[PDB]
Amino acid sequence: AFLLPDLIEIQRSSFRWFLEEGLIEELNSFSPITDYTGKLELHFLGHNYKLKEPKYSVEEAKRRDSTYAVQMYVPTRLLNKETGDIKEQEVFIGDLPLMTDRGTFIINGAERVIVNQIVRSPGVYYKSEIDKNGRRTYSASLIPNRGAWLKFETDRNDLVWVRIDKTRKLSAQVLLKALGLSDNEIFDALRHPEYFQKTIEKEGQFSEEEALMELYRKLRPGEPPTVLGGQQLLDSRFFDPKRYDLGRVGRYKLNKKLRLSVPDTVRVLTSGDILAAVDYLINLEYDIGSIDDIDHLGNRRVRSVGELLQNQVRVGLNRLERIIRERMTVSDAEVLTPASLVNPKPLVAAIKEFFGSSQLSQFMDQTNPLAELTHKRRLSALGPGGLTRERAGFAVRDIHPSHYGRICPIETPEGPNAGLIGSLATHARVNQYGFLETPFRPVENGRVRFDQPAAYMTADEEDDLRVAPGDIPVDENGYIIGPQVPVRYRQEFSTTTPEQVDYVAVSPVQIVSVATSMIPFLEHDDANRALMGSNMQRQAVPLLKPERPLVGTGLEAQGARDSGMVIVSRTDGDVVYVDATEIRVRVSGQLPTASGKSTDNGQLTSQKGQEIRYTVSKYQRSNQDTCLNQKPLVRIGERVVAGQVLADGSSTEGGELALGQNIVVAYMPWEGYNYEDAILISERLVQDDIYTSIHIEKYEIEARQTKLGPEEITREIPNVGEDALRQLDEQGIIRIGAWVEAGDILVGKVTPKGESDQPPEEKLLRAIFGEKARDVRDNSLRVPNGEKGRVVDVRLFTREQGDELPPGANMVVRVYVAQKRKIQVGDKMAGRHGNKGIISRILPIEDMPYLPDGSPVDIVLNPLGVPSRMNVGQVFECLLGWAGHTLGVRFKITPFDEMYGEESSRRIVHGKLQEARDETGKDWVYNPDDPGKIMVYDGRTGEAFDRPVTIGVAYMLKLVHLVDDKIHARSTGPYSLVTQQPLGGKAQQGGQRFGEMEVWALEAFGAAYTLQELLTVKSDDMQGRNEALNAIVKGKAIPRPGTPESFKVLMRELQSLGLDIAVHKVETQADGSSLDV
Amino acid sequence: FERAKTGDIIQGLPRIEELLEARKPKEACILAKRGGEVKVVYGDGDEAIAIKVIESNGVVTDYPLGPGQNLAMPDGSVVPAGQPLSDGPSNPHEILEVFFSLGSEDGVYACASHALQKVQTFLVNEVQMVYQSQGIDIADKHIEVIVRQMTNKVRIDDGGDTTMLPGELVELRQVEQVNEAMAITGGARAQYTPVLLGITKASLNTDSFISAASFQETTRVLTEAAIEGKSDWLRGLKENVIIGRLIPAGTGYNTY
Amino acid sequence: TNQFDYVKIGLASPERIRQWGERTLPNGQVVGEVTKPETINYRTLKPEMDGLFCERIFGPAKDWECHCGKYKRVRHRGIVCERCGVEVTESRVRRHRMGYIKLAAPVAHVWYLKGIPSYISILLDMPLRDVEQIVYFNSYVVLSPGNAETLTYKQLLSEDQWLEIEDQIYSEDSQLQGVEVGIGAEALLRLLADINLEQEAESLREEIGSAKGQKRAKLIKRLRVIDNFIATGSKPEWMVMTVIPVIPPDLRPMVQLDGGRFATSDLNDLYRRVINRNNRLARLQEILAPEIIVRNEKRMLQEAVDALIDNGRRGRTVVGANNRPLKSLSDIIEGKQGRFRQNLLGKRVDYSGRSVIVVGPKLKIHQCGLPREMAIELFQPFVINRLIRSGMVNNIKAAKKLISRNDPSVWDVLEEVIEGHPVMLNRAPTLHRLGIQAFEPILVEGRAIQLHPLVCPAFNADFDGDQMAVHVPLSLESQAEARLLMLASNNILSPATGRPIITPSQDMVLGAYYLTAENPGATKGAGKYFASLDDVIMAFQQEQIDLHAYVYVRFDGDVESDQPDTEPVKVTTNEDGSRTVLYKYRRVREDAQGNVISQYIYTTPGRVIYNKAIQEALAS
Repeated sequence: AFLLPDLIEIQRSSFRWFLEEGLIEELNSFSPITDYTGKLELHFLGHNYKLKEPKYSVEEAKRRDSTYAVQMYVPTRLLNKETGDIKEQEVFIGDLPLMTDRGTFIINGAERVIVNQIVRSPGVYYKSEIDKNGRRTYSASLIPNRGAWLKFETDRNDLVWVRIDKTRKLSAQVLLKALGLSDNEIFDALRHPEYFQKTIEKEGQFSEEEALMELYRKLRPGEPPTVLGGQQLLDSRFFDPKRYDLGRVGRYKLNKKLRLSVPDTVRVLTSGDILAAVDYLINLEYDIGSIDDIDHLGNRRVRSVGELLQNQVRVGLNRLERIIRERMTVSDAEVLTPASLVNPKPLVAAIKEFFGSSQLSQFMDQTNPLAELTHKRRLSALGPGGLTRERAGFAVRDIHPSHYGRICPIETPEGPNAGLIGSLATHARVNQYGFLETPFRPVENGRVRFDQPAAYMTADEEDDLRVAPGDIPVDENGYIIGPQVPVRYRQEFSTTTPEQVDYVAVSPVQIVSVATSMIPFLEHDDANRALMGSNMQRQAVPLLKPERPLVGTGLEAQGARDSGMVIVSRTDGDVVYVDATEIRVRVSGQLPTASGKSTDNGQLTSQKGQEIRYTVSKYQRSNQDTCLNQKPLVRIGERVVAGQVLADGSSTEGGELALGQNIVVAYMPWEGYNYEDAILISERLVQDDIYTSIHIEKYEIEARQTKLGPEEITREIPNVGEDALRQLDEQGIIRIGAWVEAGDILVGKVTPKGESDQPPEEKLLRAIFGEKARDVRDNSLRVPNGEKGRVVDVRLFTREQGDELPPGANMVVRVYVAQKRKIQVGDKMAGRHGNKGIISRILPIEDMPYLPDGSPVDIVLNPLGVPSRMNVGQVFECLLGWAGHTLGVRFKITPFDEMYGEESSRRIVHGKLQEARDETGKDWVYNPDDPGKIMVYDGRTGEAFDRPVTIGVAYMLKLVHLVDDKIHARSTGPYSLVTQQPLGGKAQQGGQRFGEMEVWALEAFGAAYTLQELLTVKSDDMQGRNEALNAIVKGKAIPRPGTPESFKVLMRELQSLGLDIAVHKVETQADGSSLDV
Repeated sequence: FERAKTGDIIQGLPRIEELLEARKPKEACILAKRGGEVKVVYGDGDEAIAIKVIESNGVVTDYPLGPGQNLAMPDGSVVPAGQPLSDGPSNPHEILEVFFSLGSEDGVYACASHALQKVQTFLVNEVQMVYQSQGIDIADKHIEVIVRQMTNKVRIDDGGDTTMLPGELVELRQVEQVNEAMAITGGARAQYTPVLLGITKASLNTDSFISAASFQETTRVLTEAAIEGKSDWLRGLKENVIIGRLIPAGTGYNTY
Repeated sequence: TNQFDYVKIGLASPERIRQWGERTLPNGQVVGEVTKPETINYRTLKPEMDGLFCERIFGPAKDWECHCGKYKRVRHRGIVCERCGVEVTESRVRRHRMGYIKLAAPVAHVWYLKGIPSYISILLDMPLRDVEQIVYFNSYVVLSPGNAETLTYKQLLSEDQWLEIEDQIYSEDSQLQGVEVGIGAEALLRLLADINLEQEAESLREEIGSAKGQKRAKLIKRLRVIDNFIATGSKPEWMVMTVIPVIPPDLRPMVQLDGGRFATSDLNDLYRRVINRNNRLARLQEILAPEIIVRNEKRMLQEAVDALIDNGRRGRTVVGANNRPLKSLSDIIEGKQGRFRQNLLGKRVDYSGRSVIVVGPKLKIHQCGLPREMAIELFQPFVINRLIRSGMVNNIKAAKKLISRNDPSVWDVLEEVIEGHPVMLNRAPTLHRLGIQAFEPILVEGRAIQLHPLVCPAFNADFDGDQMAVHVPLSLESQAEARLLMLASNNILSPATGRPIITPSQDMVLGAYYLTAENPGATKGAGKYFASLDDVIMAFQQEQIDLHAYVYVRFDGDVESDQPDTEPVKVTTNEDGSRTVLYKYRRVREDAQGNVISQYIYTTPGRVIYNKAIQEALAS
């Protein structure tokens, strides 16, 4: 049907935008500077970022671990108001990471993306409210884009105050700021200036005192005020465009809100506005008009790099400016070149930073294509400008019914962040103001003509109208059918009739988002469960060859396609040379590359063998250590058109998404294993290499001038022999491609250890061996434990090797090690319907109940389903699958199989089965009696049972966080600094923390020594620790503990704070009072 | 149009929560005396209004208001707060002093007591009921334990005798014990109205300052205690832990 | 344990503060004080010699090494360095020394001051913005002398007025009153220190009887402090202070970081600050700068100090390179993460291991899986011990090495070390005592923890990916009581309610159900007859009857049937003992026959299983 516009452009667009202009306009707005005395102009033709060009392949920049960027010149102009003379130059000022294929950026060689967030929009708003009785004040409030605010209200007088921040101010003269005659807001309001008139105290004191003491006796107190004062005060605060952006929006709303008339770019405000407000406030004291609800998606706005950036740049400037302001100005009239008077830096920071950190330069994560998408078109509420988790609570997390269509409600982390992080509906997108125009369909006489290329309007939910939910039994040829078609309307649903209706949704699955509108039979499940679903889907590792599932929602080919994890017919051509690393159908020069000569790009390699030499890349690490690669996939000599797709990303398959596989499942209660939240598995499962994935691995290490010296990298190290000085290069590195194991050496380096501190007993033991011992710690690098796996690579980094290292390091070495992994007991692994499950036993294949045809089934989940999960949806499709599994044919589908009085999905599926018999007559393919139930024997001995069990194929999926990702142990190890208690943090020998509630399970029990000791000897009596340890090594018990540390610490503090702690004993018959350490 | 506090889901913890701290936000025009007369509805009233209550063995009329969210109706054979007269949670405190208004004849103890429990009991149930609201089971035996813990502190008054300032909310024994002393060695009788200390007031700033400190007021109680030297032998548990040595039980209960 | 009984909370008088860092030496001349705010040197890294890390007053970071040098070994211990005055005493002597700063200006302890009751004020009977003014240099006070003339006691001269107090100068009549205009805490000092107070709690208590309906709350308060002070030895003046303790350095440790960069601690930072401010100020009075600087100054100092104690308390939260509020002394021992509540009730021990979890069928209850990988480390040592016992391993490093080699013993000895040796498991923080119990560690392969269904409810576990965590007990005694009283067997039932808590819960119920249900139409082996032996069983494997199939069974015992039938029905009055009588279940022989010679039960052949299964598990 429709056309899915590109679904990430969201941020393609933005950037381009900016780029295309989004900063010129700022820029040259900031172009005009000039001496401190108007006498020496410093303006520039800010209308060209004249940017020379990126230096690196992307690839490079990865390899160089550098920030793909650009850099960027501004021609400037003829300077000075003393003798008007140019000393013209241009300048670049900074490097700009000019985006990437995935519409994101990479920097420092890593890979990141900038989320886009969502905030309220400048303009004005009113909130009224009650007392404890019903005194129903109002308020008002203003927000620039940037700059302070202006607050108003009505405090049981009906008489009012121009508060500025929260309640900073409060003046009866709410509208007597910079206006004489008074009538301008006494009669020009033609309403109720202070309910018709005047405050009580409508005193009109504002002659020479105008803009004086108002901004002093109850502002900003404590100075001999000065009518200037007050003035130069306000006018700052609202007039230097310097600091008050309304925001195009700003206007744009206003006016709209108040059909003010001020178009005018009037990027900052007026008076007439102000009052205009105030009226409105009044008018509704009298109640003529509406308070405003910010929750309404419409009056709330989302913004992306384009400006996030941009403005952040602006501040870059200002800072810069100053520097210049003087450095340019104050000094003499010659030296001042349009060159050494400007410096990047501050910009280069600001951005270098912005990216380099915000909360928005998030890392990408490329687990798998759709984890991207959905992480680009994610949008967020938090962030600087936003909220915090705390400072915003709840009803600000809910489905304001305007989200409809615009924010998949199904979609959310949790943790606290529920609600704070939504993603984007499928079809949504945004208007240059940064509200989400929502595609729809114009139904005439309550009937969509379809022809309409949708209806890209309804940026806000208040189209206000008959709007139909894109799930309508629709008469062929337009007409709706039921005279009871619902509709939202003014945020309400409402029984409607087909005639008097306007708007239909383009589809019944738009409000949802990625991983949500994809559920095979969504329509049929709990929501939340489907929540989980989605997410799981994002976490499915990718596999050697993730197969396109069987029953899928149609909607995906695209999704893949726009990952940009695949490789797409750029243009056009009929393949020729395609080895497994590129498709020289490209730089070769024949029909591929040459209808890559049909029509022949602007600058690009317009005909020849073109750098349509796409490479294609094997096994690169991911933000999750997962590997990716795109085998040629296409044949040779054949015919492709742009947008087609050439080779496949990690886990996509026919050029379409493919997240996991599909295997035959049964539902029964296998004793113990599977008993509950447990899954069985045949052995063939991973025996066929299905479900095994890759993972690979960064390992770097580096050497560094101790002020003892260097420390190095030798082949040689003391104390070696096999797994040491064996699988080791001349610099003690490894050869590419070397098995390794769990303790062997990655790279060996030593250290200038020397001595200068030793126990006589060590000197002894020399003497006896009189070994003149060596002197060099030897921090080789060893594979830790529980790793395997070939080595892919190394990446040395020293003066010559890029020298990318901390100040004073010599070599840095990366090393990369990969790893197949089969499945194995212990792996979250779940379906597309919140089917969180863990492997428990694997059965050798010849024990599972197989099938009537003996085909051994192979998972076996628990039958009783759709409980709290309410995900009955998944049987539906199992079944289905199985149909297209026996029929051996994939089938797309869509949630909400409506236009059918009955379940529809229900008589499909049967139908298919049904007929599936007879195309093979296998018969047991389908049993109307006990639908899709089957007999089953069971391998172990050879019988079915009283109750036939359903059977289906089904698409499962295996999940990143893998057992090894969470395993730990610690006999003992490194402690803390200050507080010596073992160093528990996850990577490295950590330790289980026993918080109060945990101790509340110990002292709550009976004999609690343990408690005690646990509190100490395995965490603190320092000496206690040791010598226990010992004491067991001895072979006996352990000695009595002492007092833990952290006590002693507490002493200290407290003592360090005006105390006289006398912990102390009271001994002797003379009872003796002492004190202690 | 007035409308309901109906729905499908009601009270839950926070209900608990509250009465556990025994917060005092429960409107309750319960009088401090039993009566027994007619009290048509509002009291006397019924015509447009008069929310109001008994003086049966008495003559005074009395008459306190009430809202349109809580409406009362308990006529005749009325309550010595054998019910909170005016019928919305009387607040164990109001009920306690009411069970003290009615309970002030016996031994000031037994007035206290019979009240005192009276309420307690009360309290307990209350709680159950929430549990049964969910059916969730919690041995009343426990609850007991707490709530007793919750209320065994008097608040002194005219404490010129027991020294405890007239108003020095203190424990039940010591003061009453000191009362006995003066009671047999000359002196007044510091009032002992049995009061509840809620949840948080209970614990925290109490005997051992360490505890407290750790629980809360790490720096708040700290000041003070500091002003008092208030020694803290950490005798008991929660310290032994803080501190390492073991527990009032264990060998401390064996060797002991 | 037997080192002390009770603690003595209180205050640190300037002597006691200066008594936190004297470290007087045998050269005979005292130290402990720090004359520098900076940290380790730039060239080398050694601790200056009077800065935040001066060794000679905290201690030789390099065990027995006079910062000077000359001695680099325990041999030189009691003996110190002539030249440096370093106190040669290992290095653990640090982390405990303390040192302190003589203050160039007093600072009203933040704590007593902006406190909930502002005790200072409570005792000064002077609200904030008045006594708060006095610090902060912001007003003046008359002083007892200052107001001996027209001036009224505790009248805030602020400055203009104070200057007007300088106006109407003694060059005129009167003005013979005194001075001590309270511009700074130096005077708040002798406010406090002024007052006697034995009169309070008695002469003041004169009120307390009086003013029956008066404020009351005010007074009694003001008492109880006073009283208290006098009752303790607390002179309010001690509250303001004058000399400052200082944390043994390493707790403000500061540290070389691999990459060369360093790990500064906000402690030394707040500190050092106040140092400057101090010194400098001393140099300001030394240069006799005109007040208002020096004034200003103190003001500052003041609150440097302050923040140190407690950032963000009152003035503007300090924000350093941390690009955020710093971390004052208070707050590191406060909150959710104050020392108390997390390192102290909750420390973070070793000898542990976490993992995912999985049903452990085959493995019975009171057992646990255990991966091999983790089980080692948990048990590390114990095993090595056994090595040495078996003698196979000689030294330990021997072992160590061998342990990594996973010699047969590594997977042979171990598990002899292991059984018997309970272990404790827990699913995340668990208030409930039963939340964690004792368990027998059985080895197991993959990496999960096997886990029993019956215990699942207690811990309340999914198996959707939960995780648990293990610890292991050491003393032997601590083993005992694992066994003895947490051993997950023996605790069946909720401590919150006698109810059992082990309960076969799902499907296993419905096994049993389905076992024991009552399929209708049951024909195969229905109405059959049986007599003990588990006969009927056999018949069952020979399907002589159907799992669901009513059939008589000779059993002289008691039924319970549900749906009691006790009374007869249709007794069969025929001959000997033949009333012989039915029941909706039973069928029996009394009268002449005897008492119950017949005893066939109307029960399905499943239920018999069940009954059996209990039975035998139970007695025998």
